[PDB]
Amino acid sequence: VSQVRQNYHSDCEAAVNRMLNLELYASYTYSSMYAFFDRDDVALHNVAEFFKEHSHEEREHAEKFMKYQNKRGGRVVLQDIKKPERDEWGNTLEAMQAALQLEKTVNQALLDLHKLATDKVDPHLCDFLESEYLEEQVKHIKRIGDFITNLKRLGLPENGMGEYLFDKHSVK
Amino acid sequence: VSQVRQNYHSDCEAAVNRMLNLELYASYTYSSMYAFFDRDDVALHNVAEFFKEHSHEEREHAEKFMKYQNKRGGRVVLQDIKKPERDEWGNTLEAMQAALQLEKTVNQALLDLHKLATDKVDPHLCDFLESEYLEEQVKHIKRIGDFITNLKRLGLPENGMGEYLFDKHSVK
Amino acid sequence: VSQVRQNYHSDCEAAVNRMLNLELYASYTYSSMYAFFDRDDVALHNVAEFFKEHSHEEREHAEKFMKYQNKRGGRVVLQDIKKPERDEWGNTLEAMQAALQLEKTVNQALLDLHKLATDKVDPHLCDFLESEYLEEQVKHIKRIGDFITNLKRLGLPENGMGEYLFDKHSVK
Amino acid sequence: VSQVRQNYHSDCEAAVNRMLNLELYASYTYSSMYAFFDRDDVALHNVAEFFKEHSHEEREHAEKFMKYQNKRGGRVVLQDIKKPERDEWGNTLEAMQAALQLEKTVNQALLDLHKLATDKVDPHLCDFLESEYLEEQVKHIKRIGDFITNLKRLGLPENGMGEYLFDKHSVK
Ligand SMILES: [Cl-]
Ligand SMILES: [Cl-]
Ligand SMILES: [Cl-]
Ligand SMILES: [Cl-]
Ligand SMILES: [Cl-]
Ligand SMILES: [Cl-]
Ligand SMILES: [Cl-]
Ligand SMILES: [Cl-]
Ligand SMILES: [Cl-]
Ligand SMILES: [Cl-]
Ligand SMILES: [Cl-]
Ligand SMILES: [Cl-]
Ligand SMILES: [Cl-]
Ligand SMILES: [Cl-]
Ligand SMILES: [Cl-]
Ligand SMILES: [Cl-]
Ligand SMILES: [Cl-]
Ligand SMILES: [Cl-]
Ligand SMILES: [Cl-]
Ligand SMILES: [Cl-]
Ligand SMILES: [Cl-]
Ligand SMILES: [Cl-]
Ligand SMILES: [Cl-]
Ligand SMILES: [Cl-]
Ligand SMILES: [Co+2]
Ligand SMILES: [Co+2]
Ligand SMILES: [Co+2]
Ligand SMILES: [Co+2]
Ligand SMILES: [Co+2]
Ligand SMILES: [Co+2]
Ligand SMILES: [Co+2]
Ligand SMILES: [Co+2]
Ligand SMILES: [Co+2]
Ligand SMILES: [Co+2]
Ligand SMILES: [Co+2]
Ligand SMILES: [Co+2]
Ligand SMILES: [Co+2]
Ligand SMILES: [Mg+2]
Ligand SMILES: [Mg+2]
Ligand SMILES: [Mg+2]
Ligand SMILES: [Mg+2]
Ligand SMILES: [Mg+2]
Ligand SMILES: [Mg+2]
Ligand SMILES: [Mg+2]
Ligand SMILES: [Mg+2]
Ligand SMILES: [Mg+2]
Ligand SMILES: [Mg+2]
Ligand SMILES: [Mg+2]
Ligand SMILES: [Mg+2]
Ligand SMILES: [Mg+2]
Ligand SMILES: [Mg+2]
Ligand SMILES: [Mg+2]
Ligand SMILES: [Mg+2]
Ligand SMILES: [Mg+2]
Ligand SMILES: [Mg+2]
Ligand SMILES: [Mg+2]
Ligand SMILES: [Mg+2]
Ligand SMILES: [Mg+2]
Repeated sequence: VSQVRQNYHSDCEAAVNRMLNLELYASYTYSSMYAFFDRDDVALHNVAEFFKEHSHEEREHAEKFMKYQNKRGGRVVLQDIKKPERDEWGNTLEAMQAALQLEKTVNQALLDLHKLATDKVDPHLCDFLESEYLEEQVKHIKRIGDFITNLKRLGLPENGMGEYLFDKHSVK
Repeated sequence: VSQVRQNYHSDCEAAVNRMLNLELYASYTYSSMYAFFDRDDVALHNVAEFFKEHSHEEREHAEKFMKYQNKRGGRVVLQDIKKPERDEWGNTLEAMQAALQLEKTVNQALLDLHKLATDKVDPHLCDFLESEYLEEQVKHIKRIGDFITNLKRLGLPENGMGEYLFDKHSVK
Repeated sequence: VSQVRQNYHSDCEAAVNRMLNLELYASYTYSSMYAFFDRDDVALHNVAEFFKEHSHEEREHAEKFMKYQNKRGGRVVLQDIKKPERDEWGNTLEAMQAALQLEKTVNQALLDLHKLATDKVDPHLCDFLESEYLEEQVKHIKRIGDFITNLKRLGLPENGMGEYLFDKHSVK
Repeated sequence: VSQVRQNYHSDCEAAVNRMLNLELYASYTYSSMYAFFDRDDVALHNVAEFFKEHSHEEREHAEKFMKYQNKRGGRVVLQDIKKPERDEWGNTLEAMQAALQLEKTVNQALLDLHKLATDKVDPHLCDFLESEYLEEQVKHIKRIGDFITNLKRLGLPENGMGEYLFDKHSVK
């Protein structure tokens, strides 16, 4: 094994690689959302830029797992980054609903990794998750849920005026 | 009696303690409103922060009565702070309507204390009320009444778009 | 359930509401202590201001739990804030002794919530407790215990000169 | 009558002159206290300077009544300023006790003037009293009462060390 490796279970190493892939997948989904809202027949630029920012954040999350893996003496193993589920995202409400579910999927995988880390008695991995990932997921989920509530209040999907207002006053 | 006490009737001392409790009660009600508007299924953050600011203001009003009591040689006597009337506040209009009534309740109690102070020939307590409390109540009542008028104009409770617009352009 | 809720047990939600109430209770107790030391027949202003600062800190702790509850998709449920145990606090030593016990009561409730969070496999709630509450309790308990030791050394309760010296050189 | 005079009763004019004299009397008493604490066989300089500052404040209070009288179209009528009650003031405790009573005497005369102003339906004089005098008396009385409490705690009159400590840590 690596000269640095200490208290790092093979199962945790593998799960970190799988989580890295999911972070990359999330990044790629958000890129798709950005591109959709930048279309000339969609044209909600503030919405598009929200999703672009999230794409960048997810890619950073992936980089941080690569660094983590190496610090522990594990080995980064990459897999294909699957294309997003959809090619088109409907409207701001549908997209935010998809984003909420994505963030919850990410969160569940982080929680599952934390449970594995617990089971393997790996406090360093627990700490990393708790300090760098779990709170940010709660914040994202809350923000996107708040947006959904507001989009519903604004009459989405039918109310175009409401959609316009959201883009111009919410997506700060 | 206290070495400092001069021209301070026992009835006024007791009424100051009761008023302190009401200020605390008002603070607590506004906290409830803050929490409600911060819910993910409510999500009117500017509204929530208006109510949080008012909660803080009411707590300051209570502190000022504690200090007043001691300055006059009275004795602070605390009672339980009753929980708010409601657990949930409906929407911005209902909440503002409740706030208006709360502010009027507070005002009436301040006015009643001023009448007692008058009857007991306590110009210092009259002055304190007039200089630190009575005008601020008039301002609050006016502001919240103006908000109500605007929420009605905006089509509350039914018009969600109107509610959104209020949160984004009024609650400065 | 709330659209945001994920891995948040009903028991933990309820326990967060109970803890919020205890934080508020602690705030209110410290306010009483402030008022007592501000009395003209007590007149230990630095002591009074220590307790006022702690009252404000506890209220902030309560606010942070309200925000936490909403972030997780729980619902803030308020109860009455019970008045403090005592109306008068004796002297600096007795008050500090009461404060120590209050801080220990708060701490025990935080520790119990952490155990519940552990049992329910809620690492986010564990982290929140560990990062925002548990260390601050240890610091408070240590500070107040150190004060007690010094008040005893200074001859409290009988030695008034010692009490004066403490107010003028310790309560920074 | 004076061309300016409006709603100013002769009784109120006379009472303002009497109050002016009392302010001057209070100033003179505090000067005596200053001189006593500056004696080489007393030598409590911070105490002395507290009393000197109060002497100056009382003289300012007197000047403000002279200006008030002229503004209303009354006529300043001066009387002798009686020498203080005592030539020597014992110690810090006795002096503070005398100061408390002086401040209460001043306050009672202000309150009596306010009652006369009320009876004569003179809101301008009421306002002047409330805005420029009555609160400052409450503050002085509270401060001096707090000092007394501390001097007693410090073992005055017998405890010289306590008296020294008060001069060096209280009279800010
Ligand atoms: Cl290993
Ligand atoms: Cl292994
Ligand atoms: Cl992108
Ligand atoms: Cl598609
Ligand atoms: Cl849709
Ligand atoms: Cl985080
Ligand atoms: Cl009285
Ligand atoms: Cl009475
Ligand atoms: Cl609040
Ligand atoms: Cl309700
Ligand atoms: Cl309604
Ligand atoms: Cl005011
Ligand atoms: Cl859940
Ligand atoms: Cl549950
Ligand atoms: Cl307080
Ligand atoms: Cl008691
Ligand atoms: Cl004791
Ligand atoms: Cl902490
Ligand atoms: Cl006239
Ligand atoms: Cl006349
Ligand atoms: Cl002088
Ligand atoms: Cl004499
Ligand atoms: Cl004496
Ligand atoms: Cl004043
Ligand atoms: Co991520
Ligand atoms: Co990067
Ligand atoms: Co842990
Ligand atoms: Co983020
Ligand atoms: Co108030
Ligand atoms: Co405050
Ligand atoms: Co205000
Ligand atoms: Co606390
Ligand atoms: Co706060
Ligand atoms: Co602290
Ligand atoms: Co004066
Ligand atoms: Co002058
Ligand atoms: Co003054
Ligand atoms: Mg090797
Ligand atoms: Mg392996
Ligand atoms: Mg495929
Ligand atoms: Mg941690
Ligand atoms: Mg953190
Ligand atoms: Mg937000
Ligand atoms: Mg007494
Ligand atoms: Mg009474
Ligand atoms: Mg009840
Ligand atoms: Mg005013
Ligand atoms: Mg206005
Ligand atoms: Mg729902
Ligand atoms: Mg439940
Ligand atoms: Mg009870
Ligand atoms: Mg920490
Ligand atoms: Mg220390
Ligand atoms: Mg003429
Ligand atoms: Mg005349
Ligand atoms: Mg004579
Ligand atoms: Mg004033
Ligand atoms: Mg003071």
